[PDB]
Amino acid sequence: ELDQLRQEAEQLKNQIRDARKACADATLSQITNNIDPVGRIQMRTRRTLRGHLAKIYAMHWGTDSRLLVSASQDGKLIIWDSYTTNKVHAIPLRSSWVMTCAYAPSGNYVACGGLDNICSIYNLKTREGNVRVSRELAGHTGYLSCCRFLDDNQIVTSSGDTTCALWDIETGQQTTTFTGHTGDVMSLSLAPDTRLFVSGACDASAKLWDVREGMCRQTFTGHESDINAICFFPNGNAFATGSDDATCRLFDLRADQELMTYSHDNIICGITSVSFSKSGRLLLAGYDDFNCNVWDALKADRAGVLAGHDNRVSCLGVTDDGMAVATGSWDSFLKIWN
Amino acid sequence: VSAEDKAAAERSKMIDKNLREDGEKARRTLRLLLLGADNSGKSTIVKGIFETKFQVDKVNFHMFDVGRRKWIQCFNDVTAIIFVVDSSDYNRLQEALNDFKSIWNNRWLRTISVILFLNKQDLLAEKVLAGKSKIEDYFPEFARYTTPDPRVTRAKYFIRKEFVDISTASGDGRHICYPHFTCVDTENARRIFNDCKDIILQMNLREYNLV
Amino acid sequence: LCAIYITYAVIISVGILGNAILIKVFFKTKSMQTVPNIFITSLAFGDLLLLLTCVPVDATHYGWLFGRIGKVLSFIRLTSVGVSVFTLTILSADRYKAVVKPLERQPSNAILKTCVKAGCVWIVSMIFALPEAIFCTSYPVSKKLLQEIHSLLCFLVFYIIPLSIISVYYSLIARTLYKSTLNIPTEEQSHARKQIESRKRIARTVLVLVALFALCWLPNHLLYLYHSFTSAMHFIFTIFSRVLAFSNSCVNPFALYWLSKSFQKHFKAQL
Amino acid sequence: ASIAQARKLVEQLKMEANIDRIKVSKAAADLMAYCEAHAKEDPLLTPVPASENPFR
Repeated sequence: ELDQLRQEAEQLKNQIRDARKACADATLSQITNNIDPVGRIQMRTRRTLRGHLAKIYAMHWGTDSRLLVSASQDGKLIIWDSYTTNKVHAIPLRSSWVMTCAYAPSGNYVACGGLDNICSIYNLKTREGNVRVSRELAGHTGYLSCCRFLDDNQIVTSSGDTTCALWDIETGQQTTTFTGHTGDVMSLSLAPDTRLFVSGACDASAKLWDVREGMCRQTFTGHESDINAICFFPNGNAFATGSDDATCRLFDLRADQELMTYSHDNIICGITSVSFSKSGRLLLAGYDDFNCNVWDALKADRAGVLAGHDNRVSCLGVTDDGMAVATGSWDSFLKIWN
Repeated sequence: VSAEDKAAAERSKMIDKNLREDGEKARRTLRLLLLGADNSGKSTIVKGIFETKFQVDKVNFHMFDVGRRKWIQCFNDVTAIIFVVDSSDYNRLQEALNDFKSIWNNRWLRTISVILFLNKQDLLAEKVLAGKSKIEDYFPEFARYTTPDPRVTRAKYFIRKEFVDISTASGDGRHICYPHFTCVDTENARRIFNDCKDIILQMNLREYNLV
Repeated sequence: LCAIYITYAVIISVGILGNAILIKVFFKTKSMQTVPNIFITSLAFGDLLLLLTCVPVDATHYGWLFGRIGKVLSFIRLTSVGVSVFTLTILSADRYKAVVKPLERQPSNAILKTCVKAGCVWIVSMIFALPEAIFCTSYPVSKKLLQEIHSLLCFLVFYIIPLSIISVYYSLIARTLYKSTLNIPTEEQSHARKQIESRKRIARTVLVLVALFALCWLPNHLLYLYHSFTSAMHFIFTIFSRVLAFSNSCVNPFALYWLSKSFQKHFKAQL
Repeated sequence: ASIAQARKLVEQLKMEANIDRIKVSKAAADLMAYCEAHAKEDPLLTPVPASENPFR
């Protein structure tokens, strides 16, 4: 019966909330009150990568930390060499409405997707010296929002149909589908050990998924609007959510509860991108207000602003060695900060 | 530098010249967001994405139909938005009004002009002449409305007045709405071309400090 | 008597203040920094130079206080006149392209092109200032036909071609705006009538600007030609001709202030 | 219809409930331990001299 099911569901929700509260001993700030503040941090635009026509939605660094791929709404996928600004590749796109891009850890393929509902994989290394579509992945009902390569033959994609899927490039089939989100899924981030991933949707909630099994391990709430960005902590036991209510929050899988809030009275626009540093002590976040703010992830006090974009900062990433920060924006410009 | 550095530089320069050729070829096109509603004749207005290409007066237009609160951010730099409503029926006309309100007051589309096509005017004329369905049942302010067959003009001008009254409640001249009456008609491409030319002229006036 | 000099002082001070505020607004505010504003600030620089060079001449008149090489003043005056007039022509061409051919765009990342055009204009004006390097009159008495041909060349180059180009392009702009004012939804005001008034006002301002250029620059060249062809109570006429000559560059930024409301806000903010 | 989805969500929340949960105090403690462990490996936090910086 539906009524008794709802009653037991709400009572178990109450008991899980009570257990979550009981597991809370002290706040993050109380323990991290004696830590020495990182202080003001200044970042200068070392390189400005020019060549994109329309606004830029996504970028991704390679494992080599030298090469990176950026996607623009002009239907061009350009692979840069941030050391020398030289454009290594420039891949035309079948659909000019790309919303995400990825760089394989091996560096052999790149992926992109968007309003076409399809994740396209391009082979970067060919004997003829030209890049062509290695495989077209179809099956998602809604627009693609994110996609990350688990390996050379696996990729997890998040779409606007409130679902996440695990694919197989060799066969082009959905190995596992992750269901349970209520609204459009906006971002995801693979764990450092490539065993779990977290997804932030528009239902103001984030869920933890396991690729091997394929069910929602944990559910996290606390945001009051659409979650636009999400990323894992370097240690892999925490993640940060950047949502549209102009706040960022930290969640710990072990504690299964919200940890810290990164918000300010002056900022009223939502978060577009979220990423940590090499050590995790520094949390960078993009903003709708044309600027990128730098947060100290332990104290929740701002420590810098990456101003320099005359339009919306739609994406940002930190190299694997943590030696650079690239922030694409709606002005069709990428900027390397160091 | 070294020989391989020169090879990388020449590869980059060929890529850059191809990119500039592509930009010169593809930034002369005007992107249009066909964003009407179902049963409104939106698809057959010009003789998960449905892009259509048409050319008028040696100018390339690119219309995009999607088949909403999140992917609408992608159409931030479109030249204009084409909105198509079904003026024949009145039960869903308030829904069209609400959709136009939400589109006009959208934060991402606060600088994008909207071309409004009041489609299916022949059915509107047939319905208003029949008399079985009265607009006052759905819009009681129509009974007290007087125009500035006469009743056909009264009804169509009343609907257009409602839409433009919604349009002018906000914006402060940053973007305006162009209302058109559409049947079957084969002149909609010229209307879109003229409206986009006016929009671009206004943009040039604003960017050249002339207004 | 001394009343005419009061108008001189107020006009030149107003022009200097206007161009100083214009360049201050342009450099402080990055919002109005793009291709169309490069030639506007070039005109502001040209007018600033022209007024700062027009101050010492009537300061000295009221032989010559400066040195003989202090030649450089006439050179800088002529090159400032050249850059002002030629930048007026270039702005006229850019406005014609923007208004009459809006679909055919080009400004976006062409800062190099407009900077090259402005630099070429300035260099060509500087070269045109060279033929005056002979010799504070410009030429001695013996140069009868030479001063005649130089007067005709300066008059034509600085007043016939630029006035013709400016008048043609700006008349086309005004006609295009008056014709395009009929392509607007018309009814249901607060979004359509405002555009009608704006386009009509721009056309009228443009025509007034052309007429003011012609009227303000005519007397100086007329007096130069009359003096070359062949002072009892003509000094008042010479002074009035000079004031009318440099009043055009003074009024050049006032047209931008009159037209653009955003420029009005920036002007008031930096005032 | 909706009964199957309700059963699925109830089972999901039930397996979410019986998970080992760690006290937030030691959670913050090991977060600090990790961030201090990699403190000098973060050039963004602690800038390195430009001699070896590939972004002159």
